[PDB]
Amino acid sequence: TYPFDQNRFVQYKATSLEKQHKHDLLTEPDLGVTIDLINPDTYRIDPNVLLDPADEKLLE
Amino acid sequence: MSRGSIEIPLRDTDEVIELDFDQLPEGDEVISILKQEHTQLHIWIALALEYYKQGKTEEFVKLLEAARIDGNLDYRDHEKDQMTCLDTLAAYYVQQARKEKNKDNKKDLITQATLLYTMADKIIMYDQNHLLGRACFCLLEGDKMDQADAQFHFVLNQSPNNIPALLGKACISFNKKDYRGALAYYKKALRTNPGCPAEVRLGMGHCFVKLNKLEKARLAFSRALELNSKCVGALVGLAVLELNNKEADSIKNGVQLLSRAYTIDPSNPMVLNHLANHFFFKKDYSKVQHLALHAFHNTEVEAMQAESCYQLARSFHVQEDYDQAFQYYYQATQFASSSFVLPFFGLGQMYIYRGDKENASQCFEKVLKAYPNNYETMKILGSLYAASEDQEKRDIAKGHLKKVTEQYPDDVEAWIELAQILEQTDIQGALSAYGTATRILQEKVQADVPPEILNNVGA
Repeated sequence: TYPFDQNRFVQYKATSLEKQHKHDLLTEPDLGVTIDLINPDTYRIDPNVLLDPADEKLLE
Repeated sequence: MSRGSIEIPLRDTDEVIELDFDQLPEGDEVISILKQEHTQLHIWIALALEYYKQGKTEEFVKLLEAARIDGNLDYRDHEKDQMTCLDTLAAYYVQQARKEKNKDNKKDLITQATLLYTMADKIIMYDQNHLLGRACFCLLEGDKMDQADAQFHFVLNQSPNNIPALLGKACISFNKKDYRGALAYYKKALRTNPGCPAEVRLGMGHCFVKLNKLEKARLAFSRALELNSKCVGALVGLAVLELNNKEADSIKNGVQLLSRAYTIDPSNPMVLNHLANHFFFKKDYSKVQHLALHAFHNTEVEAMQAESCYQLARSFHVQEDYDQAFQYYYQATQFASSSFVLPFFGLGQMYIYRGDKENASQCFEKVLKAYPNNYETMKILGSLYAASEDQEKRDIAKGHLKKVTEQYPDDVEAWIELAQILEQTDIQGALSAYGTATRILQEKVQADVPPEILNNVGA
């Protein structure tokens, strides 16, 4: 029986799995999107505020 | 120009005291004035809301609590203002409960909000703002998502362009994984009101990420930070997007984004977990442990706790504290999601240290089932099964080691282990395997041939 070091798989080695794993975007149950129910002006629709091109790209 | 003023009518007289919103006096005096003059409740609420916009939350809290006792109700629709007072105070306590670190204070805040909502039920049980408050409150408890869905649906049936109801539906749809519905609700909200909060783009960003729409996700998080520079959630989103690029410049960007998030909120679990991972690569295990332990205590999300446990276990693993590493890997496997198999690899290694090759094999099989044809997992599982008495396991080991040697022909150990398995059924295969190992040792490792290999070749 070849005398393999018993600890060869116990010692920490940086695996390909660890290097290649892509992080998932985890969030708290409310997803960090606070729905404001205190200030009534927060969702008040001002007809003079035009949509910015940066928001338009998200809506396209 | 000044932000505005509010009129306080003096009792039984035509005289009025004008309070400037830019020079509002101390709340205890305002409460005393409003109480002595028996001022109507809408004024108490309006003042509290102005204090709130200015960040003067202590005066806002004092005013609404005092208003419940001394706010004069001798006017039309005072009941709607009572509802507004109770729902605003309950919603604020819910927001605090979301921000509160002490579980006892959090439970007390939740109890107070519940009591306030139960009191409001006796005034106007089906008010739209009341229903929005209760639906948003159900999300903190988590088990009442179906009730929140029904309540948001009722509000949308009366006002289908209601931004809070659309955001509520979007959040529930996202938790139920209906990312297209969630994105559609967020898009409708932003299309209806261009002046929406920055957080509306954050939700869109999360939907784009889950829909693999990385460009729109990056734009959404950047736009959220452009509108609200304190948006930690957007910094985390961008950091995750940059870290996932695997490029050196993106990795650096991710670390910079995380550092900015840490300077804004040093208690955020996502920021702490990614910073722990970064310091791990920098070998600063003291920071890894400090950050991961604090992160573990700062969240109730099992998937985040599992990642914190994995960071902890990996730090103890490098420190050779195989028992604590085992405990944290084990806990991580208990908390781990169906996609997070990294804890099983570490646990498998600790089972090897403990000699429990059967559970180690099960751990590595779980990893291999998630990541098929992975070199390290096939090598370890092959090695573990090679020593097994079951002939099928020996055949499995033979298959895995064949794949390992085909992918990495320079791994001497994989060739030796394969040779030891082949000795039983294919003498020529075993000879070829030992010959290859011998050749690699002599030509590439330039080391003398071990006597065991020479003996086995002789046999």
